[PDB]
Amino acid sequence: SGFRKMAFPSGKVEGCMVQVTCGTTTLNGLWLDDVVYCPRHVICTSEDMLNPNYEDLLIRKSNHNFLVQAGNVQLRVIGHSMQNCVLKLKVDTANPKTPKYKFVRIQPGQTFSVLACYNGSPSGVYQCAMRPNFTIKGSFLNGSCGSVGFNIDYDCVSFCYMHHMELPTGVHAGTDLEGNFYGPFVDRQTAQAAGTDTTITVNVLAWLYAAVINGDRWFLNRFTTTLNDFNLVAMKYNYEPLTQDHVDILGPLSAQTGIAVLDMCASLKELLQNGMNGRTILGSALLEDEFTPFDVVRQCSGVTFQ
Amino acid sequence: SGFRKMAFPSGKVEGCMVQVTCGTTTLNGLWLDDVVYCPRHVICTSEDMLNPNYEDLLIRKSNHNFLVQAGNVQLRVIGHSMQNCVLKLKVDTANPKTPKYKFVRIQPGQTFSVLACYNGSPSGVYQCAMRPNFTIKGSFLNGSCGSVGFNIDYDCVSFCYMHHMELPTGVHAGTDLEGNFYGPFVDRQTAQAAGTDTTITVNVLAWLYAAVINGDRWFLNRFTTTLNDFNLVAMKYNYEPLTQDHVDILGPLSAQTGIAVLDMCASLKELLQNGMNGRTILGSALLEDEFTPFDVVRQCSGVTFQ
Ligand SMILES: *[C@@H](CC(=O)OCC)[C@H](C[C@@H]1CCNC1=O)NC(=O)[C@H](CC(C)C)NC(=O)[C@@H](NC(=O)OCc1ccccc1)[C@@H](C)OC(C)(C)C
Ligand SMILES: *[C@@H](CC(=O)OCC)[C@H](C[C@@H]1CCNC1=O)NC(=O)[C@H](CC(C)C)NC(=O)[C@@H](NC(=O)OCc1ccccc1)[C@@H](C)OC(C)(C)C
Repeated sequence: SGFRKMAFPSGKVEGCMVQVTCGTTTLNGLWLDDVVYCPRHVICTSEDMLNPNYEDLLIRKSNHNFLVQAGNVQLRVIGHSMQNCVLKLKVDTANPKTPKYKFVRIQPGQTFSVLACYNGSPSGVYQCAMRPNFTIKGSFLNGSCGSVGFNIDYDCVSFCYMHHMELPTGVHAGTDLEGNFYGPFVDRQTAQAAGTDTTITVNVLAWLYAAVINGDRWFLNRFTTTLNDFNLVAMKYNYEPLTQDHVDILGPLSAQTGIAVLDMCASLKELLQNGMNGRTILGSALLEDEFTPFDVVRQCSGVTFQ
Repeated sequence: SGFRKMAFPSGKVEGCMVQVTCGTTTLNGLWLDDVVYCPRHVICTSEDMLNPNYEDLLIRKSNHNFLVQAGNVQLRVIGHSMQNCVLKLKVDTANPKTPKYKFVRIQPGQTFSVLACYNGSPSGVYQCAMRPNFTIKGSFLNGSCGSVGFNIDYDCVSFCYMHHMELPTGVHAGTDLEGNFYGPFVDRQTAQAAGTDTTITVNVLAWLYAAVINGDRWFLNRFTTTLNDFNLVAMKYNYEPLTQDHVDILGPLSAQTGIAVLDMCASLKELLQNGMNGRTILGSALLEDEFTPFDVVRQCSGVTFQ
């Protein structure tokens, strides 16, 4: 039993991290087969921060203007190209520890593991969700750009995030591994701001089911609700609407606990209208929304503590 | 910026996990050089759960009664010995991915990363503290025994925990890597219970400093306190006493923020007496006590958001 914010084991990704240097700028790259992926702002200077023209900056570079370092060996760049906001460096050496991998672009509300890296060296791993406003509440300092987010499925690593920037509220923004930003952000230091965020309703519900599976029932009640009436309450507390698709996704958790999805919605409505009254749920004093239904099934026992 | 429960990268430990089988019982082992470490209760039967005599059970075994599996290769046991509550299996093959490592026994209030494993296969990583009552609030199911907890320092892995058992309240108990239990627990299914726990005061204070470093000051106040008067309040809220050693450990965080340790103690006292009043600190609605001062320094920027 127990329930923890659980990252995937990071070893398959640690073997892919390198250091990329252009000019005097250094950040992290992702080395897969004979290509190194990294944020294109590594070709910026201190002056090209406000409105850089990256196509113009890039045509001014040669292959030998880039330095790639894997551990304590240098990799020679033998070709380069820009793809959206990522740079791809073709290197003379295929990464021997390349895992089975995919590039995936995730939907808001999906979670992933982040391997924070500095100077090509992994420093930590934590679990993140893509917020509805397409930011992540990460932990990133200078030098962290090029750190990647990923999920792991049967030894296949699905890379879904590369880190590019921090917003004024302290949340983080970046791209898929093809260099497309999540959300409306761009990789320049012009005024940008995270939109208003909302709570990921389907994940709160999954997490309440986790709490039931682990033996805690105190927040349940005898009431039910309709999908429409729930969403009227959801809107009022800045929760995302719950769709029939979300209802169907919660199916297995409903079945293992015997609690119908809309019965758990009436529990959540009561928690929203009344608070927790000094109580905790799975050790938390607020409603957690960064566990997907898949995260709950992955970590919880398949037999509920009846 | 940001602040997350951050585990160490787990790759160096993933390379050491194997599956150990004796009879029909299977659990996880730690493969370092030519020795596999695993909990001795792998030699138990369904009948030898209440009061097993492990010396008696073990003399009845041969080397060929143990099966060690690393990935999809079998390792042959060429020798065995019991050390406290761990079994050591000498194997014919030295682990080629053995990292630089140490065995360390940690004090209560220290944190570590846990690589949860099932059948020798890593499944997740999360961050734990050794509670003052020598339990950890982990996430462990059947099959998880032999999973290990560790810290990483300059590519040296310090193993500090091996998982053995769950207590009725859902918290977890285990040993150092020499097989000595943390706390008064024993590896048999006789009635045992976690003692009353207390909050790790020095860690709460470190975490308040993290919040200051990341730009949040709302909970500070103009007051100070003496060490003695703080601890009188600490006792009242089931917090551990703060020692002069704890004061000195918080030194660097005090210096980076300009907030004297005893001034932050007067802030904590106010938070304890008044609550948060609907506010959060680093996104949390309760006072977090599973970040050591060292954890804060490791993750936070060295320059405070003034
Ligand atoms: C990765 C590379 C790096 O370290 O470069 C250092 C010079 C960083 C990761 C950041 C740094 C701190 N935490 C992080 O996650 N990314 C960057 O430095 C970004 C480079 C841009 C060219 C994309 N810049 C920022 O992250 C920047 N944000 C930003 O400018 O947003 C646009 C903006 C919003 C409001 C007002 C003006 C501009 C950060 C560094 O600036 C602050 C003030 C928002 C923190
Ligand atoms: C690891 C090996 C395993 O899976 O064996 C399965 C048969 C597990 C890890 C546990 C299982 C669930 N979550 C975990 O972390 N360890 C064990 O099964 C332990 C083997 C003993 C021989 C040490 N047993 C327990 O963990 C057991 N606790 C226990 O008996 O504590 C003593 C006790 C306390 C009060 C009353 C009676 C006995 C668990 C499985 O039992 C419960 C009821 C406390 C959950």
